[PDB]
Amino acid sequence: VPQTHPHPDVDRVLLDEQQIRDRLAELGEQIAADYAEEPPVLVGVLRGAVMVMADLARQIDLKVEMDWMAVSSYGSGTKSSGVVRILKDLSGDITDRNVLIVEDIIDSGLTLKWLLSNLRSRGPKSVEVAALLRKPDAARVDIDVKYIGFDIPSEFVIGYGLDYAENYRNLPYVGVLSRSVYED
Amino acid sequence: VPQTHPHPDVDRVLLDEQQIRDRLAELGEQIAADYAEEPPVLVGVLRGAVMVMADLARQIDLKVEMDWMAVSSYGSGTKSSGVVRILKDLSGDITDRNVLIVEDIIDSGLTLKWLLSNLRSRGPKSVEVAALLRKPDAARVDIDVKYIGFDIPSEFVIGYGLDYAENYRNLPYVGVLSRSVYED
Amino acid sequence: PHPDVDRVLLDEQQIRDRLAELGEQIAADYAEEPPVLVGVLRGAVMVMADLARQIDLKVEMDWMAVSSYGSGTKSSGVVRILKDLSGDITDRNVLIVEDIIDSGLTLKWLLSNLRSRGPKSVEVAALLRKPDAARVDIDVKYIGFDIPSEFVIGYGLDYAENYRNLPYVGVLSRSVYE
Amino acid sequence: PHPDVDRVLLDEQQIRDRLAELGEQIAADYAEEPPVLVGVLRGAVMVMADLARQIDLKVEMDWMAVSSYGSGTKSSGVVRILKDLSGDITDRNVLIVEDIIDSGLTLKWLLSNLRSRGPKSVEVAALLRKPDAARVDIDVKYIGFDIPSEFVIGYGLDYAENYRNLPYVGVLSRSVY
Ligand SMILES: [Mg+2]
Ligand SMILES: [Mg+2]
Ligand SMILES: [Mg+2]
Ligand SMILES: [Mg+2]
Ligand SMILES: [Mg+2]
Ligand SMILES: [Mg+2]
Repeated sequence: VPQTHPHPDVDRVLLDEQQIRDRLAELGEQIAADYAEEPPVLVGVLRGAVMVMADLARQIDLKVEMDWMAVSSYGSGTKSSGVVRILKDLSGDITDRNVLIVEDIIDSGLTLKWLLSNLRSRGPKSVEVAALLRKPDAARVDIDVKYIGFDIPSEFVIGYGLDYAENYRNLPYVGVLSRSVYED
Repeated sequence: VPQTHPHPDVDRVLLDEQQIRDRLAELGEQIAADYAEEPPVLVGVLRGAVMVMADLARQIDLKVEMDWMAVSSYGSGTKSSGVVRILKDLSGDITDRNVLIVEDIIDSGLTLKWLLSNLRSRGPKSVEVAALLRKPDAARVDIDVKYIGFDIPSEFVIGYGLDYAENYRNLPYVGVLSRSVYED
Repeated sequence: PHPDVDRVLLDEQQIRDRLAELGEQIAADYAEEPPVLVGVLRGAVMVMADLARQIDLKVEMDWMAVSSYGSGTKSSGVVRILKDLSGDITDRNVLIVEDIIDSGLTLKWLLSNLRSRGPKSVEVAALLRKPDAARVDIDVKYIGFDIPSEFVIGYGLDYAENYRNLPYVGVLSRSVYE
Repeated sequence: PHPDVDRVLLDEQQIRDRLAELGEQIAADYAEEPPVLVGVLRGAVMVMADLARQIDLKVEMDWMAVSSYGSGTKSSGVVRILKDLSGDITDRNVLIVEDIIDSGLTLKWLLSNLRSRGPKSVEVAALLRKPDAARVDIDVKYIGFDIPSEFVIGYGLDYAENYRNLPYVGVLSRSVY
């Protein structure tokens, strides 16, 4: 890319590939010790959870299982109660299992709270959450998140499975999507 | 069919076509009066609910909507908590809506109780139930069913959308499946 | 007279009489090997529930649910499957039971989809056929009624989720969209 | 050494090196028009997460979830779609990203199913290819590794839902089998 081209020199990287890897290595170990007697079913909500789940799972030295959900919005209902449409439910019964929801981000949205309560209605022994990223407004929802990768500022973030209009999920880092007019 | 052929002359009919139609007409009228101000979203769980839903809807003189779910078993989990796998969820937000689940049968299974609690977690104004049939072992499970077609004995029933190994759903009546050896 | 209905196109008794004829014809055509009735939600509900009961065979019934893929659906008929058939149709006779056929390409695509799943045969029974259905090259074996090019409601067919519970087929009144 | 694993077939570094080369080749081949990467759950998870990050283009990612239709799946490859693609692929380049290819007919049916949805093209990238994959006539443009006919686990691949989180591809030990 020529140096005369007017565009930002570096798109603003919030968490780089090595930082993510180091932190998931630590979380993996802590999770492996906490679940030593009874490995969890890792549950991920598509599509945001793809990278964190593939990576974190490989840092957990237990016989974990992996299962997925796909969800869509019910419009104004999703905003007010966190209810989502289940496009793809869990494949497996979680009755009497330890379940670990693995999230890309938590914030002031109510969908994680509603999903937690949904999975707790299915008889599991326990349901906990591991989230890569937490924003400041996550404090406004009353939920206990046992494992947190990083606190981040309130920015629109992309990469590491997070998109903007379906793009940028394949970035190996977490970046801030540019909002301002670039000037040379 | 020749008279020398060794086969029963009549299948044991529990509720005939006219009895179902007369009773659904009465349920329809009662439902229309109760929901005059705010018509319900009729919810049916496939495939059992097809005939009762098509028919009851047409006996309700209000602007109802209709929506559907499809579900499958999670094995032992379904027997112990009623939890089922959602294969197709509601298409519509039921936030602040009146919802009427229209059932083919109620019994000692926990799935209706779990489904009622699942829909109540999505912010509806109210969720009630209309069921065509109710067996004696439904008394075990504490749920309030506002509209009941018929209390029936404990028999394996078929017809009127109810199957045995996928068969007999298109009988216009509700019959008792025979398992005995026919003798001439 | 319903105020959202311009006029009744097909009354409850006409539908019932016609489905009784279709049912008998279908029962004769499939006497050796009953079909799997397939319906696409939600428009097929009434016709399927009523027709199935007029077919004196041991039919099975299965359902799909679909969403649009936007511009792709218009150009090829492809749809997004939100609920697939629950049962294998390999070596089965399948009878798609439709509410309406017209110039839309989703039926044609669906047919080609089901024929890619190994069935012995796939045929169509449609309650209603509009004039513009002639523009798509598909053979529909059973047809309830030819109707004119009107937006139709009732008997499971909706406008903006309403009127599916009318026991007849009506023409939607322009006062509901003007 | 893991006790359920008889031996390691492909180690973590080998998989990483190979996906780095595939990523580069893919990025050159699609430079003008990035692909929608399509993965079928759950086996494609690791290969898709990793390969996507080695492709320096603005790719998209979409997923499917499938079940068997029993005897029909064996004879034609047809599967029951539990979750379909979320996105229209009309006039798009598509790249199905697979965990294994072999004599099973499901990839062939899926390829033909996607080609019925109007895409500009559909190609396949597969991490692993077994010997019996020669028996199905499909053109697979990108192949990570040829492997022998073994039941393989790890790197997203399971046995009875276990071992998906191994960071290498192993051969399952017959003591578990
Ligand atoms: Mg510069
Ligand atoms: Mg998420
Ligand atoms: Mg039921
Ligand atoms: Mg239709
Ligand atoms: Mg419509
Ligand atoms: Mg695969």
